Amino acid sequence: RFASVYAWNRKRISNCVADYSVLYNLAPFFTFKCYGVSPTKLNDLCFTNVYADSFVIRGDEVRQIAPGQTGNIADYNYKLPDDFTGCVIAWNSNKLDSKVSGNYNYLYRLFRKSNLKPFERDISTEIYQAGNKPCNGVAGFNCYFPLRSYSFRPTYGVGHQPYRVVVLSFELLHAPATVCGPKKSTNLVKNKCVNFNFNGLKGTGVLTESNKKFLPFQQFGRDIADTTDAVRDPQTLEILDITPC
Amino acid sequence: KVSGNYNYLYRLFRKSNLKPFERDISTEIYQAGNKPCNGVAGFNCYFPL
Amino acid sequence: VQLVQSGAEVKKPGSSVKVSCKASGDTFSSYTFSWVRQAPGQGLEWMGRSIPIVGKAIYAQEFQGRVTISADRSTTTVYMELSSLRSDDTAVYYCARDQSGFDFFYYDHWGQGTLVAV
Amino acid sequence: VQLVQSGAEVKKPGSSVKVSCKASGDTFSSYTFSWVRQAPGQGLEWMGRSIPIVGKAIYAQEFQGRVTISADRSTTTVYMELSSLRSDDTAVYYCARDQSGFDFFYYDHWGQGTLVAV
Amino acid sequence: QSVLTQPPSASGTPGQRVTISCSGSGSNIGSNTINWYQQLPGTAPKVLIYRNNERPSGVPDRFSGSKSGTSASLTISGLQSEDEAYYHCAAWDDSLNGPVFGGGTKLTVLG
Amino acid sequence: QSVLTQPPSASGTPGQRVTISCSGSGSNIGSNTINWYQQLPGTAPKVLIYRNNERPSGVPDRFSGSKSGTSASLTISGLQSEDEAYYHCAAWDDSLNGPVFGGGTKLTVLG
Amino acid sequence: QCVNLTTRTQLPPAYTNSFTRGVYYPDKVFRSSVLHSTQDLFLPFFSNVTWFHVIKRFDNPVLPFNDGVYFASIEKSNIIRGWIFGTTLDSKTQSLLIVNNATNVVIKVCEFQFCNDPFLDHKNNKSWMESEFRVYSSANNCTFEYVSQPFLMDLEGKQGNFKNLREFVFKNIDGYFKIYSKHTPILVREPEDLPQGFSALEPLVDLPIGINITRFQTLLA
Ligand SMILES: *[C@@H]1O[C@H](CO)[C@@H](O[C@@H]2O[C@H](CO)[C@@H](O)[C@H](O)[C@H]2NC(C)=O)[C@H](O)[C@H]1NC(C)=O
Ligand SMILES: *[C@@H]1O[C@H](CO)[C@@H](O)[C@H](O)[C@H]1NC(C)=O
Ligand SMILES: *[C@@H]1O[C@H](CO)[C@@H](O)[C@H](O)[C@H]1NC(C)=O
Ligand SMILES: *[C@@H]1O[C@H](CO)[C@@H](O)[C@H](O)[C@H]1NC(C)=O
Ligand SMILES: *[C@@H]1O[C@H](CO)[C@@H](O)[C@H](O)[C@H]1NC(C)=O
Repeated sequence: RFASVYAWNRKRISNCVADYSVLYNLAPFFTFKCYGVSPTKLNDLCFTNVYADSFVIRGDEVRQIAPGQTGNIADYNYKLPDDFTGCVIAWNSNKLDSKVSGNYNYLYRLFRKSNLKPFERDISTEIYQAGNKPCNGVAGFNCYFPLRSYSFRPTYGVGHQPYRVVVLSFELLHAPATVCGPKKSTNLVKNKCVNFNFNGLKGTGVLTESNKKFLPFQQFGRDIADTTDAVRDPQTLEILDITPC
Repeated sequence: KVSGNYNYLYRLFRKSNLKPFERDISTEIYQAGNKPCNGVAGFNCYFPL
Repeated sequence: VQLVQSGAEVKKPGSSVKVSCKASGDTFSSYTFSWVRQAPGQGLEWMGRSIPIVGKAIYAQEFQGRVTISADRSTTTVYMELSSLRSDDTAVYYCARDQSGFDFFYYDHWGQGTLVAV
Repeated sequence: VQLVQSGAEVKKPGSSVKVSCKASGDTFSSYTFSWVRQAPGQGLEWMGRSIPIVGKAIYAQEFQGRVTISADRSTTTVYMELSSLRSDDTAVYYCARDQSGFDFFYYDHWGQGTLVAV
Repeated sequence: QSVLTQPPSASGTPGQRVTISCSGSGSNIGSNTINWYQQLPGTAPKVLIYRNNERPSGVPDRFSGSKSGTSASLTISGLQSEDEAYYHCAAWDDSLNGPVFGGGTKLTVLG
Repeated sequence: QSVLTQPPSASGTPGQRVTISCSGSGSNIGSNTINWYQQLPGTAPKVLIYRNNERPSGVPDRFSGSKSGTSASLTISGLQSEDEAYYHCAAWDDSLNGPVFGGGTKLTVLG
Repeated sequence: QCVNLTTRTQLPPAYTNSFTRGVYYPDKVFRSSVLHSTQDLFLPFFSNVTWFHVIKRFDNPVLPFNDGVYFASIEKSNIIRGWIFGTTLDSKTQSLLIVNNATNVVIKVCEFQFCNDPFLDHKNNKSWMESEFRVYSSANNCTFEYVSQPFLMDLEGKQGNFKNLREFVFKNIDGYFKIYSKHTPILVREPEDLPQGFSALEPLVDLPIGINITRFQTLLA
């Protein structure tokens, strides 16, 4: 179950490596267009903070999710900044979210005093007074409930099905990175002149078994000439021995 | 113009970088997903323009 | 789920009947108590459902809005007033759970019921 | 610039309509047809605007879907498919060349039209 | 009065498989699911079967159900004396836009 | 239904000058020029006045149009036999991000 | 929950001559049989260090923080639990939380409204027990969360034979809080002053906390 559109939740993504393969693998993911960054290169970047907003919207309201879009849901329930960085993913959930009888779960704003700024939070659902005279107590004349329940029935046509949407908003390396893309996988080669790039430590030479001992903390060995000569393989704790060709 | 020009295009997806002064042009679909695709734009492969 | 219901009531035509169905063991703000009436020695007859929030309620074609329902999330009670009464209104009124998945439609667990004789 | 649309089409409501207009003696890649709805003896109404390259298109603000675009440059033809037909769909499709400026916007000419009865 | 029609009484010996039939309309039974509910005399009606294939309460395995077009069948096997109860068939219809219930079958068990 | 409010019908004898007024909004008429289209009955629509100051293909200079605020008026001085036509207003709209159209006004030739 | 204990007894601070302690591994680098000159933050040899003894004692003074500190505690009961690197402790400025009660080492910077003087000391009179886990009241906007394995602790509180000596050095450079640690449960003598000899300080962990720190408090049981 995802949070309501008016009750969108902001999930923290940090201190982890985000693999977008499964994000890029699931078939029903159709509306996947990204603006700030290329969608195919999220798996090799470092981001200090990422936000997740999961909710379900109707098909006739998908167009209002793009940044700077103005409409009904985009003005009274949830709005995106004009300089939004990231993108969103929309996929069908008619079989799952919509009951056989049809769910009436999601409530969206109808009447609001003024438009809402992007990423603002509002939870109060006080009734809206239509007329000049304020209305208090119960709903009635000159005051109607500003919330309407979504009707997602199996007999509804295309565009009226529950389409789950997750919003991915993040910065672009503006702080100590907490979310980084997975690093490329290559196999170790021993006793061969290679252009090794251990954790970014570029170099060239042949690597053999090293009888030198590293403490569990120590990572790189240095010689009198003040250059690297031994590296610890991330996959295998065995210590290599860098020497030029 | 008032109606909104769209004649100018620019690539987004490519196999790799290109050397300076590359003067060749393709409308071929770009395969980004592991599974190969052919014909028109589909899943895991989208138009690079 | 326990569906506490009001006692049996007898009321003349046009007097109107107020039936209360109580909630226990669960918050009432996101759950609905759909209402159906069964004629004694006869099948169930659908009446409708009410949502505690917003206040929108679905009724049946026969009622044409003659019945009203009030449901407040704090009181955790569904109140049904028939308004119009007749000999056919003599029935046992049963309130039922609505399965799960925000728990709105279908009838999952009926209440003890209240017999109204007109 | 001559645009040749399909003939009179009669379709059952809730069905799908396939209608195409052809490009003749012109650069179809540098020409676009923005389809316009036209009720007989009534005001025009824009449906959509597309481009042959890439295939990007924009549809009516009122309808998120309803009508799907397709364009074939080899046959220099534009195809429009309408779904969930209703009685209000009894009207004509007029296409439209797009003035100047590589012909991606504005209206200059129209195809003979395609009358559809639903 | 009910859109769905049920027999007025069903009788059978204990331990015998008894079938309860319900007839409606294509837009009522033939379009979506049918549901069988068992009400004990004087108690709250309890959902015996739902979605035409499974049981909501984990009711015993002897209470099976099937839906063929506008017809609904509820087959009960290993009949017991406590099974004598009201059986009701209900379905959602778009013509009335909601649930509608049947006339009820009074399953009775003899000696 | 049309955002641009055109009269539904109009009349005019040959030789006289008649105006047809279409009104919209400031985002589509006050912020954009209006385009006047003519359409002989039974035939494809053409373009009569565009950019409010020019004719697309040497169209009779007797035709004219004016725009002020959120209103536009087509004035033609030279009514003639085949001037019976439907006349439409078209303008881009940022709120709808699309070409909003008028309801169409029929100019007839009186006897 | 905390209590305004007050009734604080205080003694004048002591001073000791730090002979040699306070040398760590300068970086993530291994070298063998060489002499290396490094310009970094250190503790000068034969320096002056402040000595605090807590018995009938309620002494948790706020310590002026400045670009890395050296903290060496000799004990057996493991009264010293952790530290809080918070400038206001009023739940408007994000505050550090360095606590390892039994096995969870919770690290978080968040708006914390702590008590008058957060003590975990008071629970069930003389009998020792963990207490006052509710040092703060609310945590509204917490950015960083971290958990790790516990250090070498001591169960409950044991008086006498302070074999344990835990020596740490803290620094915060380029938004990275680095802690360099050593744990020697080897003090065969009465406590008195600091011992003599060398001790390598292996770095323990580094976290990208980022926030500036100017003062803090030492959390003890
Ligand atoms: C000559 O240059 C052209 C472009 O300047 C090359 O065409 C590209 O070939 C690659 C590899 O097949 C494609 O991925 C590109 O899409 C092509 N560009 C265009 C615009 O189609 C061509 O391969 C080069 N030929 C040689 C022999 O190097
Ligand atoms: C102690 O009392 C002061 C003054 O009332 C108050 O500000 C503070 O929060 C109290 N602290 C505790 C631990 O109750
Ligand atoms: C600093 O250390 C010297 C060394 O004995 C000592 O005499 C002096 O009192 C110390 N100063 C302070 C302020 O502790
Ligand atoms: C540490 O957390 C674990 C898991 O919640 C818990 O079992 C353990 O008791 C905690 N340590 C404490 C509270 O001493
Ligand atoms: C020990 O602490 C508990 C919890 O605060 C309290 O209920 C109990 O009375 C205390 N007992 C003693 C011995 O003080």
